[PDB]
Amino acid sequence: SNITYVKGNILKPKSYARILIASCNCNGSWGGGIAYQLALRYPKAEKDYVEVCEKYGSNLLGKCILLPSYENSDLLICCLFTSSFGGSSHGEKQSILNYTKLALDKLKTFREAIGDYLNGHIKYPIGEYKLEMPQINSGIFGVPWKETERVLEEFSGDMSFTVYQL
Ligand SMILES: Nc1ncnc2c1ncn2[C@@H]1O[C@H](COP(=O)(O)OP(=O)(O)OC[C@H]2O[C@@H](O)[C@H](O)[C@@H]2O)[C@@H](O)[C@H]1O
Repeated sequence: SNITYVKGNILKPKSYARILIASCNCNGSWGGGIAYQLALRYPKAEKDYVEVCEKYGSNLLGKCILLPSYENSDLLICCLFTSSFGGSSHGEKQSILNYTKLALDKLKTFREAIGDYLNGHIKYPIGEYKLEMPQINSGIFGVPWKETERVLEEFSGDMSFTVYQL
């Protein structure tokens, strides 16, 4: 309903401004999967993510932070902090799903009005960015996509997402 599915790689450039939403661990490790791709392409955004993880660590769970990509003023990154650790040590499915909802709720709040690193780098009003994501939680975090999709659909009327499927 509020989700629009598209086929392809989310990192292929888009002419419109957007926020790339990615589910993250709190341990400062963009180590694998799509996070690693973000670390290679946007290393200054990675440095911000590591800095926040080092300052607050696992107390970030259920929050999100918005980061400039730095390389493209039409691209921001939204980290959803949904697991203390990445890889095999990631959290249990229900924990990740609850943190995914709470973090998406901070994003919705911020768009209606998390943004410390956007100072001086935000090109447009934060509401003008389209919300896009891969199938978050369904790779390294092991959560069936249908269960995340329901979480997304709870924000019907408040937020719309474009979800990329390879
Ligand atoms: N450019 C890409 N474009 C579109 N979809 C992609 C892309 N890369 C991966 N995907 C899809 O998105 C799914 C989720 O990617 P993951 O990186 O495995 O993310 P997630 O399941 O949310 O686990 C997050 C964990 O892994 C790291 O990304 C992060 O550090 C965190 O610890 C993958 O299974 C994959 O199918």
